[PDB]
Amino acid sequence: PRSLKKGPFIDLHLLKKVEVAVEKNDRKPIKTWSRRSMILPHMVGLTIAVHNGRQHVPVLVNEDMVGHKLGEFAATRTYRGHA
Amino acid sequence: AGVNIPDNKHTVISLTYIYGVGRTTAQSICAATGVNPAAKIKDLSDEQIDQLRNEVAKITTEGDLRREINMNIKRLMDLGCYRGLRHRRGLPVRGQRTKTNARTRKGPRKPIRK
Amino acid sequence: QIRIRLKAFDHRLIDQSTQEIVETAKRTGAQVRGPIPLPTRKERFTVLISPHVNKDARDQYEIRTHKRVLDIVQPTDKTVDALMKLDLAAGVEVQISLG
Amino acid sequence: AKESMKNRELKRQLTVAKYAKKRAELKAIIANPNSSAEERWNAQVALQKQPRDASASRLRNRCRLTGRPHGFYRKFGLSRNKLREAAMRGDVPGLVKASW
Amino acid sequence: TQNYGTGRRKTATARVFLRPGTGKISINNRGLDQFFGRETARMVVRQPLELTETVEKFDIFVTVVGGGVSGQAGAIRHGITRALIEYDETLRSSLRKAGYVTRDAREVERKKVGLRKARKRPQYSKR
Amino acid sequence: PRRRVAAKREVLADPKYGSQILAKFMNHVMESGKKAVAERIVYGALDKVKERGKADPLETFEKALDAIAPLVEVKSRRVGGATYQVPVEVRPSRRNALAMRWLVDFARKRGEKSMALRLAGELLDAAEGKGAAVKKREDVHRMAEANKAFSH
RNA sequence: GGUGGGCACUCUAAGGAGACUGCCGGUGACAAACCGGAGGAAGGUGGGGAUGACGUCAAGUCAUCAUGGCCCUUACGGCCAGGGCUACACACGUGCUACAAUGGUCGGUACAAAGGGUUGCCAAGCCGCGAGGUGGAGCUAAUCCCAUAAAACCGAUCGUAGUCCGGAUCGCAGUCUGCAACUCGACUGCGUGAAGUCGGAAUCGCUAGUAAUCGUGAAUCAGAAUGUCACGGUGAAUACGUU
Ligand SMILES: [Mg+2]
Ligand SMILES: [Mg+2]
Ligand SMILES: [Mg+2]
Ligand SMILES: [Mg+2]
Ligand SMILES: [Mg+2]
Ligand SMILES: [Mg+2]
Ligand SMILES: [Mg+2]
Ligand SMILES: [Mg+2]
Ligand SMILES: [Mg+2]
Repeated sequence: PRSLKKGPFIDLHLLKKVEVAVEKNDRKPIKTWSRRSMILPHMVGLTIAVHNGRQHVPVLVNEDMVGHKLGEFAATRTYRGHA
Repeated sequence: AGVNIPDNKHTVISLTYIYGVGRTTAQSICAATGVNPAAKIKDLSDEQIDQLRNEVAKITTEGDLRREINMNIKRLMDLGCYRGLRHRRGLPVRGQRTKTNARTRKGPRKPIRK
Repeated sequence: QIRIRLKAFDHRLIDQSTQEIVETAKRTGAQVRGPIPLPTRKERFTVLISPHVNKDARDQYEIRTHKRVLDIVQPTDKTVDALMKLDLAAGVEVQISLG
Repeated sequence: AKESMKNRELKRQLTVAKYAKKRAELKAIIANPNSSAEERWNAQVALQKQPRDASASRLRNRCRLTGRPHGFYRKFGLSRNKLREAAMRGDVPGLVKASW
Repeated sequence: TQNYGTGRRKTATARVFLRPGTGKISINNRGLDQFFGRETARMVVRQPLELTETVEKFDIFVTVVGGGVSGQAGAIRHGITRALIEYDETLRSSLRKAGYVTRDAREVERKKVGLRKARKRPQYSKR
Repeated sequence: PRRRVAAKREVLADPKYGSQILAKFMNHVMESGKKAVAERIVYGALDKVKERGKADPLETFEKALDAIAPLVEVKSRRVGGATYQVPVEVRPSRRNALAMRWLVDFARKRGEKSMALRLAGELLDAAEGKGAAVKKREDVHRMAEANKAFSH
């Protein structure tokens, strides 16, 4: 895990796109390519479509998984099954 | 006697058994309520066994440990997280090899078709 | 009382330079104590020789650095300072201290 | 070892060398304990907005003659195999085959 | 007075001084027993001295550097043998027959390319 | 080999007892280059033998060795059509090594506290011949006797 | 060796002597040469390394490089962000750790070689269980740092029990570099604690400082070695012989 000298980590464009989304409530999913972003507790309730590699998978965030990275919930390997 | 602690052994050696205390925190408990580590637990007066019970009950052991581990694991599968998703398959979650040599988390060989 | 250090890749040239500086310093009357061979520095390299997969075919190469130390007593004439082109020619490095 | 690969890694070299101090300043700000979150967050934003292709971790040193990434000896500037040619020709000073 | 000797064995070196005295036997400014702890070093060291029945007549002061405990013991043995034969130059044949003057020459063989140790090799599956 | 040029380096490094056979037993019992451990194990077994038997352990060890040294052994031979075993007498030198190897191998697997009393028990057993090593030596001998039809 | 000092010794590195069947006995076609002995530190090309003949396998490499052709020109040429090469019902090769008492822990204690360091090493004190943090000395290095070798010895304990063995897996919280450790790094603290009782057919390495076993360093490199290359400590057994 990241050293505690830097708690959060969000790309600046993502911040300025979601810091707008706090004054006005959740109204539209945010299309995101940054998988390294750390979700802060004060954006709970929004829908974020994270880039899988082909399409953007949308996810909803609540307080339970605040301590996790964005792309952690978006897998990239299919594995439909050997048989 | 805790939860059926063994006798005829050194205090800390038997104190490793309470399922939540190893050897370091076991020695910490032994030195907190000062008793001889080299003394056999059989020759231990009951006037300190109650203090050892207090020390054990301070943090956790057996049942509470089961509860906490299982609740922690349960909030992983439901969340849709990658760690829980792999934890739902028997595959290792830290990121070891899977092309081969993932045996401790797949049990027997279970050969193809037979 | 000055101290002189000599570095070279090849021992023959450093020996020639040490003899030259000893002769120049002694011939003017200034006293000189004998040279000190400092331990050499050997660096080794193991390199693959095939353009493609042959792991056991390898070459070993070595670079050797030789160091010599000199010191003088009773400094009266300093001509070797102006004889730098004489002292060093192509591959010997000379350092001087406590002039 | 294309021409484009050499040109575009020269790009990394140029960009990294051109700043060469602002990274040190921002890392001094961050690493210093008594800096306060007020003077740490602005440094974080400064580091983030600065172009990504100006970092030491973004540089891969290649042969100065062909640009082969693997088989590099930083004692020289040469690749795995041109070292052998130069040594055999006798261009590398002080280098001989060793047995010991 | 005194006599000097040098002994080397397996990258270990030892300087020995043999003087008139009662055999104080100091190893690196320490007693012989206090240096070698529960091993065969003591008697193999004293072997040349006990063979010439002159254990105490010669005080021995040595310094040993490099190698290991067995190598140091061998170096001391060779050095004191040299020091003795620098005093009694009629027992040369005695220590030839004893085999104490000939220096050991075996040294740690180097590692080679394609091998793990000096001579060990990988398994070489035939397929 | 094919030359018969290999030398025979002589090792005799008994520290205090000054015994030759003891030295070869040391070399046999030593494992992974641990000479000191072998010294302590063998000397503990020897001291147990002393504190048990009033006889000096030197001769007890010697008579145990001489009661486990075989005289003939069976060796396979490729006749070119059958699997045959022929009895051959032991070389005078080889029997000592055979006895040492058998003794140490059988002593390694007692299951009691340590090899001190393990080797002590084996030396006492083979002093008069109630040990498993002597039994297996007799079994080898009876192989050789039951295959005497070849002999040669 | 802290200082004066010494050129005694070790040590460092340059130049040199020494081993050439040289001498003796025996054999041998009184040849070549063979078997012992003296002296000798070393005796029979002393030990190790580099050195690979004419050619073979249309062996490998067009992806290190060069190069005769053939191929694309809005792309089979370029730029950027994410993902993969680290996937997983299985099989194979090469290693590491084990299955313990020739050992696991605890306390104090002894001896090596080799090497790297000024876009570097990075000490002292102090703060943290720890990984680590402030701090800045000294060093362009036989001077300062990396950095305290381990196995070994002694004393206490464990008593053969899947165990004071073994450590995978897993849960929680950390530390370091890097813009960024989810896919996908290495280490740290607590806890759980698995398979594993020496392994079939078959199969591998090794002739003396060798096998076995214990530790140390370098390269690549912001970080990432159970791999590669290199250095020492302890230290064996066996060779009747050529079917
Ligand atoms: Mg090109
Ligand atoms: Mg890189
Ligand atoms: Mg060497
Ligand atoms: Mg080794
Ligand atoms: Mg095979
Ligand atoms: Mg072909
Ligand atoms: Mg091909
Ligand atoms: Mg791959
Ligand atoms: Mg051979």
